[PDB]
Amino acid sequence: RKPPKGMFLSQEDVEAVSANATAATTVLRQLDMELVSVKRQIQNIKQTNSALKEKLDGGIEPYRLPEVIQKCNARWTTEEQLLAVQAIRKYGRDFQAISDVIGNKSVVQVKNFFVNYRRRFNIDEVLQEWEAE
Amino acid sequence: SGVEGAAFQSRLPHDRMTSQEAACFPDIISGPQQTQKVFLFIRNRTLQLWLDNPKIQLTFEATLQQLEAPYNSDTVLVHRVHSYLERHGLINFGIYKRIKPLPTKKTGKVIIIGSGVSGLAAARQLQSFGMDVTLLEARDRVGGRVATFRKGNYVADLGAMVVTGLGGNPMAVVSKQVNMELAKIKQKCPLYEANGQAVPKEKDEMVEQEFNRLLEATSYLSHQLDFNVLNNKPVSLGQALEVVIQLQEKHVKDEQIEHWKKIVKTQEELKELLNKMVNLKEKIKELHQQYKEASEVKPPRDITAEFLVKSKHRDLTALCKEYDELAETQGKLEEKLQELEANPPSDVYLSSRDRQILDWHFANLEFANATPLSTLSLKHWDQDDDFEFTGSHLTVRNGYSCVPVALAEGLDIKLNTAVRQVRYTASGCEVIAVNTRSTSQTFIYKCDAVLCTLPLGVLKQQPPAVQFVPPLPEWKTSAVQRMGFGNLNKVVLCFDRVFWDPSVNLFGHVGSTTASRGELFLFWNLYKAPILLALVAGEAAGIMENISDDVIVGRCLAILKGIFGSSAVPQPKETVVSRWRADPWARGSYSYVAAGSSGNDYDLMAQPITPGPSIPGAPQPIPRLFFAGEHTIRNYPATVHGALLSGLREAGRIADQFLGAMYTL
Ligand SMILES: Cc1nnc(NC(=O)c2cccc([C@H]3C[C@@H]3NC3CCC3)c2)s1
Repeated sequence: RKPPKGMFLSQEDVEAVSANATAATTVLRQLDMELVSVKRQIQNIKQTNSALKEKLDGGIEPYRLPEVIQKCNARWTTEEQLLAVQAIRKYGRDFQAISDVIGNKSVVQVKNFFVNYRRRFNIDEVLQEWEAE
Repeated sequence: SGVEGAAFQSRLPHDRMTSQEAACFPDIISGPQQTQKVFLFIRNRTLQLWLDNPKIQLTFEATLQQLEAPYNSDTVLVHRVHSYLERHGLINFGIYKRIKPLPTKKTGKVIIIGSGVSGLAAARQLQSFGMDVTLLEARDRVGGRVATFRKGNYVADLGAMVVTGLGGNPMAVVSKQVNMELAKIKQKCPLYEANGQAVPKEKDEMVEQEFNRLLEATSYLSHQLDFNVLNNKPVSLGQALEVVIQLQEKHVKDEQIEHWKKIVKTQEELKELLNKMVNLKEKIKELHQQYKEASEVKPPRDITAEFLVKSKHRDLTALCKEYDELAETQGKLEEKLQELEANPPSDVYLSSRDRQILDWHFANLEFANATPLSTLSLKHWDQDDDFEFTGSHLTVRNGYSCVPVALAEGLDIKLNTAVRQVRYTASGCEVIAVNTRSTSQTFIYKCDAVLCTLPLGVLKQQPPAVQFVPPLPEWKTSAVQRMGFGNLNKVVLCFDRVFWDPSVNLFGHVGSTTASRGELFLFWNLYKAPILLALVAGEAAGIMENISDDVIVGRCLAILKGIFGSSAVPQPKETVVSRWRADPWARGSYSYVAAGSSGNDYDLMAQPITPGPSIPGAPQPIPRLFFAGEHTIRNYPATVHGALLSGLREAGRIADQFLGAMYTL
């Protein structure tokens, strides 16, 4: 039913190498050249990628910031409330960002907070302003 | 083993009747399965009896005595079976002391052309049957293509050497009948390149398996893809080996392409991700600046100023989270690219060194078929491979010449008698022969039938070495051009000191180039005497016949010198170099299934010729011209046993037409 293993005798390939007297060495060098093309291409991106690597030297260690470890509280100080209204104004609804900004209240409180202080801080009016941008 | 062993040893199914036997015994085959089994046993038995002692005639009575009941109840059937076996050379063939001596008065006159093994086999059989046999020989010796060189103790077959296995081989019988020094072949063959350095086991084994894998490939092309005709021409075997090597070479390239195309596909996933990392670092760089500027405003600050420091801090650690995720990913791609660079696929399908060694495997094929692989039929070249005898091929130590010479004991053999014209008519035949030494002395022979064992190369000769009157019908002449008669030659190197490995019978030499793959590519140590024997196969064969013995012998020493060191190669004492295509009594070595030919052409060769009626309106006559020889036996061509079987075959068919076949009632 099928050829010996490793032998790759397609029904369609034989005709292509049998089509003409020099057809064999045609297809065989049509690929000899195509291989070179990819090799050429590999060097290029290997250079381009190598150049980009150099630019990233230093990584971002110098631009890194120490992490704050502050115990989440549950009381809203007048300050924290104010941080909040601004965070909504600049984030809109990204719960994590707003919790990250206050860095003491959490996403549940933050999420709760909109409904608690709702008419009081005009959050709906604020949120429209965020969506404008 | 048993009775059944004798059927196998006679090339016969032990449990079914052959088409042969259906012809002689149609009552049995069309009859009840019980009688068939009786018959079959009677046959299988009788075969046994002959085989266990093949040095004495097996008379019908002898058979009946040893046969037992209930099988020995129907004497006619036993007599019917034994005659059939005897007629067709399955028993009482070869060289045997006969119990009942030859009838003093013979019936019929048969001229046999050629004292080759087919010829003598028929001759012995016909004489055996009470016919008047005479063989006409062009040569001054019998055996034809069984030639043996002899000088002092030096002995080396220029002709056949090998008995291919005794499982079912009539030569098995002959060897018991004539003492034949039958020595086995140790298959181990070490290959030596042009430098004279042996090829290492790694390499030898890896190229041999490719070679077989390559054949297995051509078979697949022929049968499953039906790649048999190309450009309105039959596909040769060699053609399809090119097309298979090319396709395996293409695949090598294909897989290199696909593999590097999988590096570019990843280097470009890296380059695109590097871009994002470089654009994010700049964004981070300027964020930091903004945060520090925002952090520079010392407290106490109003909340919009506090929000800004917190907002910038949150954002910047967010981007520092992206750039960390995007450099874990860069690590994965960097290692993934590293794997791909280390697992590159095979550089080449085969190296120049590798493919030079591959050639030596094609030279072997060329030497087996005595022809360039471009002439072999793809579809049919191995058609005779089912009927291989079992057992390991042997060589004849005292020369193969002894068989032929032993078959000529008691035969009317005119040597130095070159047949030039065969004339065959409704009423009989006459063959015209000259004396080879003085071509003018002319001979006329009359006979009831001619058996022609002229080699196929002789028959192919234009202009004709032998003319037939009337000419052979085209159906015969066409099968003659269609068929292939090829070439291989031998060089016999005779030396006083054995300076090679005496425990290896054969060892190769890898030719420098493909076009010279068969020039002395194989050497044989077969003999008690110190003789190495060099083969010239493929294209080399036809070419080396235009070159001197000395020049040919030189290239022999050279190669031997290279594999053993200039020091240990003494000048050969006696040199003989065959030139079979040149020989006009052979004009070739043996037949091969040419492209465009088939196994049916051998069948064609063996159908005999019936001439036209002398007086128009007379009844359709008897056939008068019969053909034997290795080119007539489709299942066992180009072999001494095939020749022999064809002689046995025609003898029985000639006996049946002129002595009548009484075993059919
Ligand atoms: C181990 C081995 N097993 N067999 C080995 N030798 C051969 O089969 C052989 C060698 C030379 C010539 C012929 C000729 C009878 C062949 N006609 C052609 C080739 C097959 C159809 C056969 S090598």
